[PDB]
Amino acid sequence: TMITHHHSIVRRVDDIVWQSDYEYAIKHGNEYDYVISVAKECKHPRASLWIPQDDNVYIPADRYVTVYNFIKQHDNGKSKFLIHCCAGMSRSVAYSIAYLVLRYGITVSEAKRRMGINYMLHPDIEKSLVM
Amino acid sequence: THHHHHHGSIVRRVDDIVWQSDYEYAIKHGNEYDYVISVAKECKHPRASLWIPQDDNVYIPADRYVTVYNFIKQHDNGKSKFLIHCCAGMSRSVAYSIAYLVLRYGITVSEAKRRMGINYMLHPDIEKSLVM
Ligand code: NI
Ligand code: NI
Repeated sequence: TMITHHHSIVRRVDDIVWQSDYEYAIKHGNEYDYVISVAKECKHPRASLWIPQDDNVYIPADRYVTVYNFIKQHDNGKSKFLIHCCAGMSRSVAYSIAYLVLRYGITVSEAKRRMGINYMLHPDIEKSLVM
Repeated sequence: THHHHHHGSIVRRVDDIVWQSDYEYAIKHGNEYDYVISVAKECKHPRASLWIPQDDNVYIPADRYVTVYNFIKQHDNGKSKFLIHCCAGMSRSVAYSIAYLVLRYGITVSEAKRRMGINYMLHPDIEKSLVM
C-alpha cells in the first residue's frame, strides 16, 4: 500500500564559527564570509576550503590543523565561518571540536559542552581528536 | 514537504499460460500460479520453481532465455499457470517474457513487445541479447 513520510542542524562553535549540515550551508551559506566543506560528497558550490573527508575514519591532525589555520589566518574580527558535512552530526562536529581544542586550549569534553554535543562520534574519530 | 512510496503490483499477460510481474505481485498472488519463475538475483520468490541469478542492465546469454522457455514448454500440461517476475517488473522479466514468445511462437521482438504492450526500449545490452 502507498506510504507518505518525511525523513536543519546548525550549532554555534565560537564568536566567529558555526557548524551545520549541507542543507543549512546551501540555504544560508551567503550569510557567511567563508564556507568550509569537510565531506567528500557534500562540497558547497562556493566552498572557500574543501577537505575531501570520508566519514567514520581516523582524521589525521594535518586536516584538523588545515581548517584551524584557515579560520585563524582569515579572522579579521569581521568574518564569519561555516563548517559543514552532509548530515552535520559527525565530520563537521569533529573539525569544529578540533578547532576549539587547538585555538582555546580546552579539552574535547569542554568543546562538546560548549557546542552541546552530548553523544560519542565513531570510535576512530573520537581517537583522532586526542592530538 | 512529504513524499510518497507508491505500491507496485504490476502484471502483464504473456500468452494463454504465462504472466509476467514485479516481485510485489508475485509475493501477493504467487499461490494463483503452478510455477513461479524468478529472473532477478535479488528477488527470489520463496516458492520459486526456477531461479536465474540474473543481474539487471547486462547482456543475457541465449542459454538463460532457452532455460526459461524450455522450463515452461516442459511443464505446460494444459493445466498449469506460469508467472515470470523480476524486482520492478519492467526489465529482466520483460526480456525473458519477450524471448519466450519469440522462441515459442516464431514472432519478432517488436511483435512480442506489441502483444505485451511494451512501449519502450530495454537497456541496450538487453536489446542486443534479444536478437538471437
Ligand atoms: Ni522516503
Ligand atoms: Ni502528496
